[PDB]
Amino acid sequence: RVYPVSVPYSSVTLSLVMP
Amino acid sequence: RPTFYRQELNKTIWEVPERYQNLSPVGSGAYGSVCAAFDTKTGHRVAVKKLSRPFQSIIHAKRTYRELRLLKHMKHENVIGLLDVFTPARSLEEFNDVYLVTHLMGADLNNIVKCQKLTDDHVQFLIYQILRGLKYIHSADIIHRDLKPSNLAVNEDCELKILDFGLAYVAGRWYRAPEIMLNWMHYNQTVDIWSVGCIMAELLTGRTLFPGTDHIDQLKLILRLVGTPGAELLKKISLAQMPKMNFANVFIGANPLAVDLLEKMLVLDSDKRITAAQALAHAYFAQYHDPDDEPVADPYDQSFESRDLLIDEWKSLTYDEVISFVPPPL
Ligand SMILES: Nc1nccc(-c2c(-c3ccc(F)cc3)ncn2C2CCNCC2)n1
Repeated sequence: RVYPVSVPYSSVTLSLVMP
Repeated sequence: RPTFYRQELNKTIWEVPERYQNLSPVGSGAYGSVCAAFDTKTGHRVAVKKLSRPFQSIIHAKRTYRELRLLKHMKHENVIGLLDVFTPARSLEEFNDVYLVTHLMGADLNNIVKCQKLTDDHVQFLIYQILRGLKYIHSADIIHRDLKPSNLAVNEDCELKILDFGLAYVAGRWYRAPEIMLNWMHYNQTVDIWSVGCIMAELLTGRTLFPGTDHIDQLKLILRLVGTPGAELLKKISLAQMPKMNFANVFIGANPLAVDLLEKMLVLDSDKRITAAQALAHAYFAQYHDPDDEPVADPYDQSFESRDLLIDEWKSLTYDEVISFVPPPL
């Protein structure tokens, strides 16, 4: 099986949403 | 000695200094349960863990001494540290319960991936932070050995902290190095890097990489991707002879720089896996890679580990640690 990335790689500060 | 107050939560009583306020349960932690609280001395939200029956069982006294020893030694941005440790007891003769407190983190990576996708920038930074922790932890001769997404605490600002290291069910099987699951050799530190591999791949994709259904299936899924054991291999301790996948072919649409690391971390022979300190310098982390900001821990004494003492001495050893606690610079 192959597993592709959630968001395909593209070739400026990070954050997440809290539950 | 500060004034305490009592209050029952999930049907047990908590005795805490007045400074911690609005205590609220946030789930389970290692050998206890933890509350989010507001610290009226400092203004920060804190997580408070009260450990379960710390000096009941023999393991428990050992398990309780062990955690407090590790938590008093760990001083690192990606490694949970102690803001405070207290007990309601005013001398050793009444010493019975122990509370640990740390900066409150909002989520763990299990909750994150279960509600969002993640960019290569996200996994770049997240993975980066884990191996900075791991470099620090490994450098004190401590192995996590149960590294898994629920052991990684994260903030709204993408900041990550390792917890529950050096303390070691169904979920945890997925991230265990094979030699440990099936007792193949004496485990070295790279056991955690295998878990790191599994986690990074699952952060990229959103799906557990090796969701083995039992001990036997796990290996089958393991060997299905990484290939059969090479030359040595069996010379380090009967099924289909599968070949090793070219990782580029599996993780489609990934940064090729990221898959090269995955390739280096998910190597079957422990001797061949990349190390945390090694993995840090690689180019996927070149954006965050800064050799001048990737520190090592001070030496840490684990002599008590081989020691067989009585629970009352283990209890006195912990109480000694509780008493001697020096809070960090406010
Ligand atoms: N929200 C949060 N923030 C920091 C830590 C914890 C925490 C602790 C822990 C360890 C030491 C300490 F001093 C205080 C708490 N143990 C498990 N967990 C989380 C594990 C994932 N969800 C439940 C709580 N939880």
